Amino acid sequence: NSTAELEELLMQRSLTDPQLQAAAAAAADFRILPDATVIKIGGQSVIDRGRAAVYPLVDEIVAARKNHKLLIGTGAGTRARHLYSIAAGLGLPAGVLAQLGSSVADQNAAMLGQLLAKHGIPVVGGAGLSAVPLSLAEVNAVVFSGMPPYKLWMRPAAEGVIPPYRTDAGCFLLAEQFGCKQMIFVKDEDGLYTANPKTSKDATFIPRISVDEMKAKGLHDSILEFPVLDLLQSAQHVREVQVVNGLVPGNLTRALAGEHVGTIITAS
Amino acid sequence: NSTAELEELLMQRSLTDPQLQAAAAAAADFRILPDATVIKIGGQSVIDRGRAAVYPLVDEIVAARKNHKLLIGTGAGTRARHLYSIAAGLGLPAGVLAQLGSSVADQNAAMLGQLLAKHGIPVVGGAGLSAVPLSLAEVNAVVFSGMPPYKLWMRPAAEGVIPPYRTDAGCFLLAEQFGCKQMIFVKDEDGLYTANPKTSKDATFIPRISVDEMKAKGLHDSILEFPVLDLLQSAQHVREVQVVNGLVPGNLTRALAGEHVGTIITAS
Amino acid sequence: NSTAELEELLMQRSLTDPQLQAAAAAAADFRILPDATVIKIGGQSVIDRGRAAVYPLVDEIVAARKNHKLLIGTGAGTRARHLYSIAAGLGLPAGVLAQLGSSVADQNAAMLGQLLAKHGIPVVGGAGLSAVPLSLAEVNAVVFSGMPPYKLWMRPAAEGVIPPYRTDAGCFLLAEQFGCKQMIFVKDEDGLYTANPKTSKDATFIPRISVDEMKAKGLHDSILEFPVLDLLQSAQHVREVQVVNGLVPGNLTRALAGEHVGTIITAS
Amino acid sequence: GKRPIRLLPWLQVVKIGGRVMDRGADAILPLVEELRKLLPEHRLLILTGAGVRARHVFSVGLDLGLPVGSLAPLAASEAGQNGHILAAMLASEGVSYVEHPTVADQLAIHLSATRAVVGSAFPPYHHHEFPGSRIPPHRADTGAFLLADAFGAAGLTIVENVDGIYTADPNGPDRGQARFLPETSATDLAKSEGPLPVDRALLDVMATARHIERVQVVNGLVPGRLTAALRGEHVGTLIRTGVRPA
Amino acid sequence: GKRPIRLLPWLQVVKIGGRVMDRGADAILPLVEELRKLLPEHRLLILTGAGVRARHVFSVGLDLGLPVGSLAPLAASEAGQNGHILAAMLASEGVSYVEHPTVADQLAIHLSATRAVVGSAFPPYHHHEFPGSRIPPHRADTGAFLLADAFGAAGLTIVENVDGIYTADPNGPDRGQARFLPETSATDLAKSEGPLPVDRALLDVMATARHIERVQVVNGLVPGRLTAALRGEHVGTLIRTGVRPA
Amino acid sequence: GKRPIRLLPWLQVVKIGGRVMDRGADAILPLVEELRKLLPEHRLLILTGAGVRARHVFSVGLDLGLPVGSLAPLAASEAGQNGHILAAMLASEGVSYVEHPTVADQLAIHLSATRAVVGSAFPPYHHHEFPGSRIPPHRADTGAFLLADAFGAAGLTIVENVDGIYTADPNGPDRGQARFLPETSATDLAKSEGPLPVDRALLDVMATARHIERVQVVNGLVPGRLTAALRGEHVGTLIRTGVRPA
Ligand SMILES: Nc1ncnc2c1ncn2[C@@H]1O[C@H](COP(=O)(O)OP(=O)(O)OP(=O)(O)O)[C@@H](O)[C@H]1O
Ligand SMILES: Nc1ncnc2c1ncn2[C@@H]1O[C@H](COP(=O)(O)OP(=O)(O)OP(=O)(O)O)[C@@H](O)[C@H]1O
Ligand SMILES: Nc1ncnc2c1ncn2[C@@H]1O[C@H](COP(=O)(O)OP(=O)(O)OP(=O)(O)O)[C@@H](O)[C@H]1O
Ligand SMILES: [Mg+2]
Ligand SMILES: [Mg+2]
Ligand SMILES: [Mg+2]
Ligand SMILES: [W+6]
Ligand SMILES: [W+6]
Ligand SMILES: [W+6]
Ligand SMILES: [W+6]
Ligand SMILES: [W+6]
Ligand SMILES: [W+6]
Ligand SMILES: [W+6]
Ligand SMILES: [W+6]
Ligand SMILES: [W+6]
Ligand SMILES: [W+6]
Ligand SMILES: [W+6]
Ligand SMILES: [W+6]
Ligand SMILES: [W+6]
Ligand SMILES: [W+6]
Ligand SMILES: [W+6]
Ligand SMILES: [W+6]
Ligand SMILES: [W+6]
Ligand SMILES: [W+6]
Ligand SMILES: [W+6]
Ligand SMILES: [W+6]
Ligand SMILES: [W+6]
Ligand SMILES: [W+6]
Ligand SMILES: [W+6]
Ligand SMILES: [W+6]
Ligand SMILES: [W+6]
Ligand SMILES: [W+6]
Ligand SMILES: [W+6]
Ligand SMILES: [W+6]
Ligand SMILES: [W+6]
Ligand SMILES: [W+6]
Ligand SMILES: [W+6]
Ligand SMILES: [W+6]
Ligand SMILES: [W+6]
Ligand SMILES: [W+6]
Ligand SMILES: [W+6]
Ligand SMILES: [W+6]
Ligand SMILES: [W+6]
Ligand SMILES: [W+6]
Ligand SMILES: [W+6]
Ligand SMILES: [W+6]
Ligand SMILES: [W+6]
Ligand SMILES: [W+6]
Ligand SMILES: [W+6]
Ligand SMILES: [W+6]
Ligand SMILES: [W+6]
Ligand SMILES: [W+6]
Ligand SMILES: [W+6]
Ligand SMILES: [W+6]
Ligand SMILES: [W+6]
Ligand SMILES: [W+6]
Ligand SMILES: [W+6]
Ligand SMILES: [W+6]
Ligand SMILES: [W+6]
Ligand SMILES: [W+6]
Ligand SMILES: [W+6]
Ligand SMILES: [W+6]
Ligand SMILES: [W+6]
Ligand SMILES: [W+6]
Ligand SMILES: [W+6]
Ligand SMILES: [W+6]
Ligand SMILES: [W+6]
Ligand SMILES: [W+6]
Ligand SMILES: [W+6]
Ligand SMILES: [W+6]
Repeated sequence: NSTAELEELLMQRSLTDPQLQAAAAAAADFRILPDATVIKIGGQSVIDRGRAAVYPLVDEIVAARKNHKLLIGTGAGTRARHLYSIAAGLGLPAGVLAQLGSSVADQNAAMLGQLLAKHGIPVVGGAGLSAVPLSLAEVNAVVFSGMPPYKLWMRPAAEGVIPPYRTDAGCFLLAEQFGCKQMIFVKDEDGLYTANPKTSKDATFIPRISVDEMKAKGLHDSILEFPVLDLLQSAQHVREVQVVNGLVPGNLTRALAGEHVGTIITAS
Repeated sequence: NSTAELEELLMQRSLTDPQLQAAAAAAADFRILPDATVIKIGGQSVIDRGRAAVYPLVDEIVAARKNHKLLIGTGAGTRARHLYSIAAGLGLPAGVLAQLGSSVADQNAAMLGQLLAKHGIPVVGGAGLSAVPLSLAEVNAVVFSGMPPYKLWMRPAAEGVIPPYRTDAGCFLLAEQFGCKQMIFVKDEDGLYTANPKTSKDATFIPRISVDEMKAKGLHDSILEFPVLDLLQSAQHVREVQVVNGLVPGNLTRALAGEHVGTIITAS
Repeated sequence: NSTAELEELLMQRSLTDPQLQAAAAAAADFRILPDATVIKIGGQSVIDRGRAAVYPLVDEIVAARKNHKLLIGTGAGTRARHLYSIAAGLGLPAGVLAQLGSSVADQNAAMLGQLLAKHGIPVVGGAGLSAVPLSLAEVNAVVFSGMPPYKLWMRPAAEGVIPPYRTDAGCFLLAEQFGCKQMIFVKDEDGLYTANPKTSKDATFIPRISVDEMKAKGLHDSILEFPVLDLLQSAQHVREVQVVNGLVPGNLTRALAGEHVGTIITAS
Repeated sequence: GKRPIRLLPWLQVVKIGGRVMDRGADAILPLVEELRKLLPEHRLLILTGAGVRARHVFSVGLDLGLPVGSLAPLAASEAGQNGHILAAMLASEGVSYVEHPTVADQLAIHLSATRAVVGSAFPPYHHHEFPGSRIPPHRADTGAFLLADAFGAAGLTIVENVDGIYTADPNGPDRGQARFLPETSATDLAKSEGPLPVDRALLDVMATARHIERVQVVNGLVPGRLTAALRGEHVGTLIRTGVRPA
Repeated sequence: GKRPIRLLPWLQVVKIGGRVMDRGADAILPLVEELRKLLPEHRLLILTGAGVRARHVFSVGLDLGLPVGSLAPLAASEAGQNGHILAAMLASEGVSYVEHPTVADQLAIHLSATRAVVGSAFPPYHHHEFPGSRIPPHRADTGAFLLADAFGAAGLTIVENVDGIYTADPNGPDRGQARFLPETSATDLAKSEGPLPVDRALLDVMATARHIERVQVVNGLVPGRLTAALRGEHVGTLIRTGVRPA
Repeated sequence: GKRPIRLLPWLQVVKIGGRVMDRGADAILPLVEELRKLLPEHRLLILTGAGVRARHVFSVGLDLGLPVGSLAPLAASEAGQNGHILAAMLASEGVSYVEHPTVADQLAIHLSATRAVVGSAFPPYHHHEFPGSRIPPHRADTGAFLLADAFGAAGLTIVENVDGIYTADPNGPDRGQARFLPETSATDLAKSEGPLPVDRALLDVMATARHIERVQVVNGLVPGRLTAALRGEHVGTLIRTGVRPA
């Protein structure tokens, strides 16, 4: 499977050729930011709730960046749902809705960034990445908007025009692409339950589960919805994710310290 | 005046409704960069004078950033006056002149930035702000162009087409928006006088005065012109400003150290 | 030759006036980044060769930035040659080819940047410069794409449509403009020879030579081609350059330490 | 009155209230059909307001303590989103959304290429918004007027979810005593206290205006009002800016 | 089927394979002459693929160990370069290359200004490319289809260096047994293993498509095929997407 | 001579000296009226120079010791400002200022949308300006010529505040002995020492030119000269570039 055999296939076959695909799969695997953790701060679940939810998490981020390199992505939330309702009602396609949702995740990132600015932590947009801030002990964190950049080229869902890949997917794909060590979704429930804990006074807490098990149990608790769960199964670098309740004081700090708060969802 | 009452008004009234306005006024007040000082380096008064004025101030900035976080905005000066003369003579409106002046403040910021580059201090343009440079001890300063971004949407003055909000206003509004602790305008006179000290061999120096007193004394010494003085009276965070002579060795350093050089102009 | 005489000439003569030209030549000479070294990482000679060439140089850059401030530009290479062949065959002019080559140098910079990201070293694009990263001990280096920005305004060569000013010229001009202390071109031969060492089993190694001597010896070994050699003769700040073999372990490290590896080419 | 020249004297500027857009398809589809029919008649800059989502972002931002300069671009983004939605509906007629720098510098070429373009009505004040109120004062009515007047446009029509200006909020607590004002002046409005369907800052920029003599506020929920207003027919509230002709 | 509206129902989208461009003047000049003659007949978005230089950048990137999200924008750049080359050849007809944001937001005004524009066929997935293969899956065929279908275009024609789809690579080891497929469905293709002249991801996005019912793959090395395909004539391989009419 | 193709063979490029703009309304208004009348006759790229404000920024920059690469973008900005002023005056005719990337990549579509566009004559050399002189050598005449020739334009006319080239500065110390040159060649100019009303670098780029055979320098302070020059009438100084026809 040398460079030479791969280079020959790359020159002489379609990229769709199973032989070329197999040869490429044998390439070395460089992790771009292996010591970073990607965290998603929920839009509807956290930022839309204002100071009571956001201030403690800002304190956590500030404390945490002393020991942990963080890429902090934002969700979109209620304003995106509003935009999606208006646009879907007009018959607009998923690619148009996708651009609308990006704007809301960007507003949320701007708000979070303004609370973090005096701590040195920037909002970044091209390379979410941002190599300089991530490398400084004084900094060691950056904020980015969580929507993927697909815009008009968003893949539609099988049914309906709501973009399937939203901010959970965007943050997950960044963690995966940069080869980050950990992916933590910060929302407003303790983790995954056997049912939606807001609409059921009976759901059972699940500390750990695989994507296959979630599908087999026919789980509909969409604390993380399926498109990101399918991405997780295909991932090269990030093979599990953790979902934690950002509303609980210190939960983020504890998850970064290796405590098994919330739900760990594994690819297999 | 809870979140709930404010949120109800926000949903159900026009933003012009006096009740909503009053409820919003009771919101918490976060300062984004409370430990920074905004300084304006004069265009006509300093940068247009070249090395003799600019080099000592560069040395001051470099020394000062050891103890003080600085946002350094630039004035526009003679080239903007030239552009304004040509454009006003053509009958162009204030919104067109406003874009012209921005270019000159940007040239000045580029020149100042090039003198500061080897000291680590960047020129910044989006978030003047710039969270990373401001947070590093090695850096602790940034340079930005002082013109406000209003462009074609510049509010005209009551008479004439010269944009009323120029680089003093732009720097002041940045200090105000970021909740900075101090605003220092660095020009070419020791401060405010009872008359223009260039066209009167008799003016009396004023160490401290309020905007109301300047208006009541019918002050025409426009070391700071009225549009920025009116902004000062409306400001939430920066309620006084200091005007100092950048041509005097160490004056900036001394003002940053709390020395009462120049003129302090208070909102009330 | 005072400010005053220069300012008078600047106002009253064409910029082409020999008197104004002479007065401007007497201006002070500020070096923007005098303690930086500009290095060009070869496109065809290094990056196109993949891991075996690039990984050791990444290790060198990481080690070196501990003691040396570096601006690291990238070459373009085989993909640009391909683009130039297609476009030249269509009768496109040098200005169109110039934009094509820029894209390839940018791809190479992106690849190199991704290998350097975890070390804090960014890819930069406007001010190659980048004042903040260059000033931090944790950073002290940046990567930039080596093509000059001339695009459609590229000066054509005397014959043919291949842009004459490519990534060696772009990196050289950055070193010259910023007043850098050293310019090192990192390619795939030990330096300059009396003949092309790939097509001659007899070439003699030249440790040091002037541009005039290269022309007088009628040197065709275009490890550095003539357009950059002519720029070197006109340069104010960088009056010699060093060409080293990046394929030799540690050669870059040694050149940065003042070792006379490779070939030093002087302006005079 | 030695006033500045008109840059685009043939331009009609139409501001569409964000609360009209917030009504969704039921309001937007008839409005799009009316705009379609207007394209051959006028050269239009259509500028959208922000509406309810800006209220939500204000509620969150104010709860986080953010200053007025932080809230301004956050509301502006909502007006942009509405402009993108509207332009999508008119794409097949050749209409696209254009961003602020394009509106500021390249509108003439864009209106040469096509009959209408859509943009945001909010002005790019952003972190340089003026202090005083915790609510950004230079909003969509104000931005649309600033542009219309800077360009020396043939008109600015403000398309709202109400017939025009009343003596009180006709959807408010004092709805019972709200009387319709067919005509008013900016100066008369500026000296009344109470809510309006237009920004208070619009009255201030009307005072320094150089060209636009009247702005009509009309109900875009009634088909045909925007058409009539663009022909100068009196179908909502006329606001006299106090500019007089040269 | 309650499907989304068509944004640009009158648009014809033409994807030009990067390996066609890689043939240089011998292929490109006849193609440019054919495109010139098409400008008065259709409103065209011409989108270019990447071709061999993307293979080279993949060879280097994979040798450096870079992940699929790193490789995606690097291949996209090559498609952009091809678009710049093609647009240069059509500049005298008023055609320019437009970047992704312009294609996404401002295509309608650009196609009002001029008869065709050129852009990149690769979609802006970039570092958010999906994981699984070390080769970016959402390439030029896929991006062009996503756009064509999102716009509700009148068609998408894929212009290749082969007659259409065969049962094996007609330039490959099994070239001898390659039989031409005049017509196929995306679902039939998706359940075959083996190379295709189109991205596999194109079949996946065809499955969720809302408007485009058929895509024809034609040989752009044969003058007149692109013209015929744009009139609906069957001159290469028709791929049925599985969309049915409303 | 196997030369590159002409990209925009129908384009007329007009460079307006920054010192013409510096004369203000008295010069600019007649020039705008002449340009207005030219719009239906030609497809124009109008490029503005920098003029006196660039001298001022050079005086400050040189006093601060800044290198030639620092001074280049600072002078370019002044040419941009002049372009914005000129385009504003022509906005009602559909003319806008376009930035360098747009001129480089999208001029064809912009000239499809409208009859003329304005841009900066300075080339984007900026910090990569060549060393040697402390004054940026690639200025507005040079940039306008580079573009005109790269495009293979039908012409480049340089509009100055003097009749053309004299044997000495006709506004200078040796004004008395300045004789008018109705016609000259770039090579004859390049081997003379002394000031010119055009950049010396223009002569160098004329030497490597592929298409433009002559450039006329004319007095834009005399109404009708620009019109005549664009029809090929000899009304100022013709400079032969040394390009010969194929
Ligand atoms: N005096 C008044 N006359 C008419 N309407 C009033 C008055 N005072 C308050 N309003 C309210 O103003 C509402 C319009 O709300 P508002 O002007 O904020 O929306 P909009 O213009 O659509 O939003 P945006 O400014 O974001 O475009 C009307 O529906 C009405 O309830
Ligand atoms: N089943 C098949 N039928 C037809 N061609 C095939 C098939 N399988 C592989 N190919 C190969 O696909 C080639 C086209 O290569 P490919 O599709 O990568 O190029 P392209 O479409 O021009 O590139 P890009 O996707 O960058 O635009 C054909 O020349 C052929 O050799
Ligand atoms: N040999 C010459 N013939 C004619 N004019 C000359 C000559 N030498 C110097 N000049 C001067 O050149 C002046 C034109 O100045 P210059 O060319 O710098 O201005 P511009 O072209 O308007 O500026 P820019 O290059 O910024 O557009 C003329 O007014 C004249 O005084
Ligand atoms: Mg309103
Ligand atoms: Mg193909
Ligand atoms: Mg001249
Ligand atoms: W975004
Ligand atoms: W912001
Ligand atoms: W932001
Ligand atoms: W950044
Ligand atoms: W940045
Ligand atoms: W990015
Ligand atoms: W991204
Ligand atoms: W990135
Ligand atoms: W990036
Ligand atoms: W990214
Ligand atoms: W960055
Ligand atoms: W950075
Ligand atoms: W940063
Ligand atoms: W985002
Ligand atoms: W600016
Ligand atoms: W600059
Ligand atoms: W700059
Ligand atoms: W920055
Ligand atoms: W930056
Ligand atoms: W900003
Ligand atoms: W700003
Ligand atoms: W900012
Ligand atoms: W910003
Ligand atoms: W700012
Ligand atoms: W930044
Ligand atoms: W930063
Ligand atoms: W930084
Ligand atoms: W920075
Ligand atoms: W500025
Ligand atoms: W580039
Ligand atoms: W990249
Ligand atoms: W990059
Ligand atoms: W940067
Ligand atoms: W950046
Ligand atoms: W730059
Ligand atoms: W550069
Ligand atoms: W730079
Ligand atoms: W720069
Ligand atoms: W640079
Ligand atoms: W930067
Ligand atoms: W920086
Ligand atoms: W940086
Ligand atoms: W580059
Ligand atoms: W906006
Ligand atoms: W927007
Ligand atoms: W915008
Ligand atoms: W914008
Ligand atoms: W904006
Ligand atoms: W902002
Ligand atoms: W701002
Ligand atoms: W691209
Ligand atoms: W591109
Ligand atoms: W692109
Ligand atoms: W792009
Ligand atoms: W791109
Ligand atoms: W990217
Ligand atoms: W990306
Ligand atoms: W410019
Ligand atoms: W400019
Ligand atoms: W420009
Ligand atoms: W530009
Ligand atoms: W520029
Ligand atoms: W630059
Ligand atoms: W540059």
